[PDB]
Amino acid sequence: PKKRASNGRNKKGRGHVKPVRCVNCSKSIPKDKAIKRMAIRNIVEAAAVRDLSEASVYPEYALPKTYNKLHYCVSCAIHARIVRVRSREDRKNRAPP
Amino acid sequence: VVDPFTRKEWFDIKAPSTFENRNVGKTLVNKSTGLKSASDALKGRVVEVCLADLQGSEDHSFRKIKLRVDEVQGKNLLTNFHGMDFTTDKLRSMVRKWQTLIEANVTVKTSDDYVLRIFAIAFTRKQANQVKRHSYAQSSHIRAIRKVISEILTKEVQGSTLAQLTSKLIPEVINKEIENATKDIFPLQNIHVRKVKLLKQPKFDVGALMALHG
Amino acid sequence: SQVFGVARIYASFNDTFVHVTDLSGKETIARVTGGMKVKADRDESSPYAAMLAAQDVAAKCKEVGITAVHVKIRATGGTRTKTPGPGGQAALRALARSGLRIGRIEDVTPVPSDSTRKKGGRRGRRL
Amino acid sequence: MRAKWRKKRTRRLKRKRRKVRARSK
Amino acid sequence: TPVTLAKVIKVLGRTGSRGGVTQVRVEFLEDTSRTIVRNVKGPVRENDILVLMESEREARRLR
RNA sequence: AUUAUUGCUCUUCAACGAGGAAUUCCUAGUAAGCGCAAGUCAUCAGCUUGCGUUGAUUACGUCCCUGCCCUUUGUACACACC
RNA sequence: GGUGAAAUUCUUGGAUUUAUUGAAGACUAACUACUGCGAAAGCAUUUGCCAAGGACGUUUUCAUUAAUCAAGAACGAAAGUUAGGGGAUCGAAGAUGAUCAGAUACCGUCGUAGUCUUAACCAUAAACUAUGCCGACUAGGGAUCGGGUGGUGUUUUUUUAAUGACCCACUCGGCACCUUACGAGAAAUCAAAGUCUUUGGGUUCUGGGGGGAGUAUGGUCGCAAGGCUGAAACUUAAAGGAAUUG
Ligand SMILES: [Mg+2]
Ligand SMILES: [Mg+2]
Ligand SMILES: [Mg+2]
Ligand SMILES: [Mg+2]
Ligand SMILES: [Mg+2]
Ligand SMILES: [Mg+2]
Ligand SMILES: [Mg+2]
Ligand SMILES: [Mg+2]
Ligand SMILES: [Mg+2]
Ligand SMILES: [Mg+2]
Ligand SMILES: [Mg+2]
Ligand SMILES: [Mg+2]
Ligand SMILES: [Mg+2]
Ligand SMILES: [Mg+2]
Ligand SMILES: [Mg+2]
Ligand SMILES: [Mg+2]
Ligand SMILES: [Mg+2]
Ligand SMILES: [Mg+2]
Ligand SMILES: [Zn+2]
Repeated sequence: PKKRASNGRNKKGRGHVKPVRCVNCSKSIPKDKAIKRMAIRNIVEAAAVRDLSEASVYPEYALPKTYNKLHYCVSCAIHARIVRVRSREDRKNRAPP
Repeated sequence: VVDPFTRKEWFDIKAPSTFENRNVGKTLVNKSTGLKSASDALKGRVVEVCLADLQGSEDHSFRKIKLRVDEVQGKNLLTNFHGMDFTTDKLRSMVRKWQTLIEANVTVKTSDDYVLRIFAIAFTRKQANQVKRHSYAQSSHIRAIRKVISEILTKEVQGSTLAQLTSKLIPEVINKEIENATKDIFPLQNIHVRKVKLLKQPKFDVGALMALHG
Repeated sequence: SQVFGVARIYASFNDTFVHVTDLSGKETIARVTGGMKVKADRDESSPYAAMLAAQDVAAKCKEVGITAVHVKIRATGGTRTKTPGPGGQAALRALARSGLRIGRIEDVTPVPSDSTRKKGGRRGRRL
Repeated sequence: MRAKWRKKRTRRLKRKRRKVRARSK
Repeated sequence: TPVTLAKVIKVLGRTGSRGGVTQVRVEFLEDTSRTIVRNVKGPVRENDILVLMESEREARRLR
């Protein structure tokens, strides 16, 4: 029986929202019910902090990172990314990190 | 068997007047033969780069601009305006959750009869001391703000062609008179003209085209 | 200080391109994609496929004209994956390391006022 | 069998008897 | 052939799938006052002097 | 005692030049080299069970493989995934 | 290119990649959220026009005009049907390349219908909150959305103010999260699933073991595919729910 009272995800009063298409497995899932991260990530990377501003003009430069929002599909979300699978109490903690 | 580099006519680019440096980058034609000549075959091409790459200071880290090349005068070729962009890493920086967003737009003309399309953007600034984590907009506050944005955006152009609008936003005088009337409705942060694009140009007119040269 | 071009890297999955052209785009300068400097289909995109790319052009970049150049990195983007094909990183670091002069680059790949529904369909591509 | 196909089974069936009864009208 | 001596400042961890690489901070006697972290292939205790065969570099985790 | 129980002597004088894909055993008087006693035994140890002799290089780690645990989870199995 | 690895497949026709502009149809990213609205299905670019509406404000007006509803009626996602208009995109059939012992599939490819839109249909969804509607009462907490009250409150100057957003007390009406358990219950949980053997505010509807079966039949609807209504014979000891330990 009900093993969730926010149901699938977050949908009380609206009654219909639109499919966001999971980026890895290409499913359709209700925008709300998505599960979403933000891809804040410095365009260059780890080892490259040196090799950059060194063989580069300007002073230090500034460094201009890139953002993309990733919508996952459960079926996807489970597999790789943020999901784990929780016990019957921690399935409560909506809290982030 | 060819390797065209033992054949390619070679140029540098020249910018115009309402900025900083005029001399630019480098390029590749082909020998100015009879039939398939290096003059009227190309040149017209366009080139983009951020404007701190021609305003020198990094109090201008984004704002890209396409320059249309127009004229030629012996292995040199000038350019004139063809639209301004921005940068993702700032757009995306500035397009941030827990807040509203506004953008309006206008089509219009100028003294020299280029018609173009300009845009804008600004964001609900969380005003210092606001307990509430969202600083929200009231629609009726957005539409009137679109209106005002529209009030200003169509009295700023038709002022002496591109050149005068050009030099009307390089220091973003607009960005504040926007923010001027704006303080009377709500907060707001960022407040930038984002993009702008040309599409219906008049004739070459090669006498008032050469204005920004020397 | 130096003479410019446009570096522009289009790193995708199961290949990585690298090619510079003229700042007005319209005129190239040397390409070499990953899929060449290695042969094994799947192997078409790995780290080194990139450092092996920017070796047979950054040279020729430093051999026809360009001594410097700004990059415009790109993902397959679109209605597709829109997230950085690994072999662009290992290409840039391999033209920052080419001695080649770097400066001022942004994200150019396509991101749209979403539409034209993705392939594979509503149940998704499932395995 | 799956509710949907078992429903569908009994609807294809349903349609054949129409057919076999038409023959008689 | 410019070498580099390194004074194990302390024992950190064991990195790398296997688990024989040993994480460690090494100071340099030939002008101290600065720290450098490196990995190793042997069993290591505090005050093992080490041979950095390049002056400027320091890795992180091993895979 | 032939199909040759074992043993001794002379003659005969193979393959095998350190072994591919692979897989075992093990951290100190241990590894591995070495033989002896004991079992079986009329006769027959290339076997095994214990014995001592000589006596090392390498770890004193981790989870990558591998096996197995333990916690969460799902379950429509409880003769319990044969 | 594509994939876990592949292949079918494009490439003297420079494929893939780059640059300038052009066209078509769909769609509305980011801001987009335990937030808004509509009786629901449902609804996110701009401004215009059209009429619509909740809450509030209200010493304004009528005065029982009301609550719930057999029949009947308006609406109704997706698909599906008729006639055009369209037709990018994705893509039921169909064909294919791999896969397998088989593999009509899963993956890849090609692509008809379809997808949009006008006129007409159709009346189904786990159309979900699997929870009827009006009414009263029963318990704490900080949020938040619209309305309103209040201030020798803060932030904006110019000349205080007047605006505007803020801050807070309190207040109606919204979507909700929480803590509890007076109380409920088979339990999972529920502030309504509460005030129920200490059994009655009003009202509509549905169910009376599991099959047989939503079958047959009759009436009806719709072009149709189907909808509404809707049995019985025979059979049969479980089928079923929540939760406990394996
Ligand atoms: Mg369940
Ligand atoms: Mg799977
Ligand atoms: Mg007949
Ligand atoms: Mg013996
Ligand atoms: Mg034996
Ligand atoms: Mg938008
Ligand atoms: Mg009747
Ligand atoms: Mg079509
Ligand atoms: Mg088929
Ligand atoms: Mg086949
Ligand atoms: Mg088939
Ligand atoms: Mg629904
Ligand atoms: Mg539901
Ligand atoms: Mg309360
Ligand atoms: Mg209790
Ligand atoms: Mg029957
Ligand atoms: Mg259960
Ligand atoms: Mg259990
Ligand atoms: Zn998915």
